[PDB]
Amino acid sequence: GPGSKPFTLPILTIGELSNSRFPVPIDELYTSPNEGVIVQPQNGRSTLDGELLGTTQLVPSNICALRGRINAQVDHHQWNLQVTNTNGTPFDPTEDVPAPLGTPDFLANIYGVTSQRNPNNTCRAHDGVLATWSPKFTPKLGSVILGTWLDLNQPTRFTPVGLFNTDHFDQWALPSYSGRLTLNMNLAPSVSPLFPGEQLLFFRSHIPLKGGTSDGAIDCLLPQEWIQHFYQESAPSPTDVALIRYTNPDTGRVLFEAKLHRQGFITVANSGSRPIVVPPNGYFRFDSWVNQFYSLAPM
Amino acid sequence: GPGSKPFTLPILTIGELSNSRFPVPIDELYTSPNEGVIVQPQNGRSTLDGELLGTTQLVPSNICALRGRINAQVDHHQWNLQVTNTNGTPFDPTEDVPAPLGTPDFLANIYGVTSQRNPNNTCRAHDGVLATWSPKFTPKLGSVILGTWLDLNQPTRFTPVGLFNTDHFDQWALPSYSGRLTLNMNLAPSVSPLFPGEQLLFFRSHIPLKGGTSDGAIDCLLPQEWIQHFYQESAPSPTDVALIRYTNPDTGRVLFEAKLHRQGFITVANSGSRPIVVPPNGYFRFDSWVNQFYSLAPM
Repeated sequence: GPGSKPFTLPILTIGELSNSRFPVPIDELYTSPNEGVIVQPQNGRSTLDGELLGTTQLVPSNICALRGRINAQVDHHQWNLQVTNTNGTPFDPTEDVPAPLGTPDFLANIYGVTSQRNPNNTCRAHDGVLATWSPKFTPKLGSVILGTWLDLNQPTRFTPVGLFNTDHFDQWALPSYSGRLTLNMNLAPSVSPLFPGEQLLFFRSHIPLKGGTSDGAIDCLLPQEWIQHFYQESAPSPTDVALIRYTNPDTGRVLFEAKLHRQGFITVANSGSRPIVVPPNGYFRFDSWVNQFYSLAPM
Repeated sequence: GPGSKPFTLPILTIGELSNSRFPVPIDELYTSPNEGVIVQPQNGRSTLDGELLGTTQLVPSNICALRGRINAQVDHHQWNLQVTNTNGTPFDPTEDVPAPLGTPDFLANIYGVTSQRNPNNTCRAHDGVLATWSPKFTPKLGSVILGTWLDLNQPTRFTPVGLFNTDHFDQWALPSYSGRLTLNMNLAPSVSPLFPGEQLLFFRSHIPLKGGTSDGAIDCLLPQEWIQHFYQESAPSPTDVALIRYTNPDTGRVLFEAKLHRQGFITVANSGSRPIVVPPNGYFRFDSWVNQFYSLAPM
C-alpha cells in the first residue's frame, strides 16, 4: 500500500500472550492507580515503532536469565558469576544499557536453577536463589552472586523459576545494577497516565512462589509478543496515542477501549485496583490514531 | 500490494531465536542424516501459511509445561496430575490433537518445578521429575504423574528446566500420549529430505542436565518465532518449496542457501553430522518460490 507502513497489533488472545518481565504466560489484565509507586520496569519496554528500551530483548526464555562463568567461590553456598550477554558475547559495561539485556528488573529472591556444561559434556545443575537486592548484585559491572544448596570457569546459565520467598520482593523497585552506591543509567522512563480519570492497564502473571503467601504478581506494560511484533514491523507513529479496542471477533462487540501510547504502555478509563476479565477468544484491535486528549469511554 | 500476501521470514539473528521443542534459546544450526531415526516432532510444527500441527502452540513458556490439579498421591514421591490445557481451559480428549498443546514430544526424565497457588494465596513449589516414558504418562487421557523429592485439588503447574538424567532420553522418540498400548493420533507427519544429496537443517539447543554426560541436544525444525510469524501472517504458499539464503546484512554476502518446505522444515545440501556456524548478525532471507527439484549449492 501507499505511504507509511500501517501500524498493527498481532492477533493474539489472552491465552496466547507471554509476560515480558518474567518467562511465564499472561494470566489476566489488571488495572491499578499504583498509589505511591514509581512504575519504571526495564524489561518489556518498546516504542510502538519498534525501538527496544531499558534491558529489553526479544527472546522470551532469556527474560530474567543470566549467563556467564563462575570465577570463584565466596560462604560456600555462594558463587561469583562473571556475566556475559544472554547470547554468549561478553558484556561491555560501557554499552548504553542499564545492565545486560534480560537482567531482572525487580527486587526479589529469585528461585531458579544454575546449570553448567563442560567441553567434555559433563554436566551439573542445582536449584538456588538469585538475590537481586543484594549488594553483590552488580550485573552492570559484570558480576552477580548465585546461591546454591559447581565447576569454576565453565559455561553457566541461571534459569529463573519463580520467587524463593516473599522477602525483599517488590516488583516496582529497580535493582541497583552497579551496586547500592551507584546511579542506574540509560533507564527506560517511568510511566504514568497523563489524562484525568485514567489508569495504567497491565498484563499480569502470578509467578511461582516456593514458600510463603503472595499472589506473586508481575505486571508488564506490553506482552512480549507485542514487543516482538513492533520490532519486526517498525511501523511509524503519526501521533502519540493509538486507539485500541478489545473486541470479541465472533460477536463483533467491543468490550472496552484503551489508549496505546507511543512510548509503549496502555491506559484505560477506570478506577481502583481490579482484575479485568476478557473473553477467551477476544483480542485488542488497533482502530485509529488519536491524540493525548482523546476521552475514553469508562470501562 | 496486489494479489496474495507475500511470504516473509522474521528478521532475527541466531541469538534472537527460541527453540520450539524446549523453552530455551537456540544455540546453533545443526545438520545430520539421522540414520536409523524417524524424525517426527510434535512441537515446533507449522505449515508456511500458518497452520499449526501436532501439539504446537504459540506461547514459548508453555512449551513442555503442564497445568492442572492434583487429585491424589500414588509411592508418596509421586502425584497424579489431572491435566488441563496450558491456558487454563479443561482438556477434551476428543479434540483432534495428539495431546494437550505444549505437551513434551520426546522421551526423557524431565527436571522441573511443580508449583501451586491456593485461593488464599498460600503457595508451594518443589523441584522434581516428569517421566514422559512412564506407563502413567497419559496426557491424551487427561493425566500424568509428577515426581517430587503438595495440596490436593489446587491449581498446579509444572515448569520444565531440563533433563534430570540421561536415562530413557531420546529426543526423536515420541511419548505414548495415551499410554503404551494405545496408538498416537492426529500426529504431525514424519519429515525427511526428498531430494538426493540433501539433509535436514535443525535449530539446536543444548538443554540443562542435572547430572550425567550429554550434549543435551534438542533439535527443532522451525524456531518458535518463525511459527509465531507464520501464524500471524498466514501467507499462501504458491509452491511446495521456498528458497531461503543465509545472508550477512553488512557485507551483503550469502553464506549458504536452503529449501524451506511448505510442511515446515528445512533441507540443505550437506553430508554428515555437524554444527553449522553462522555470523552473529546474519539471518535467513526469503528470496523466491521454487519447486522440489531445485538444486541447492553445496554448503
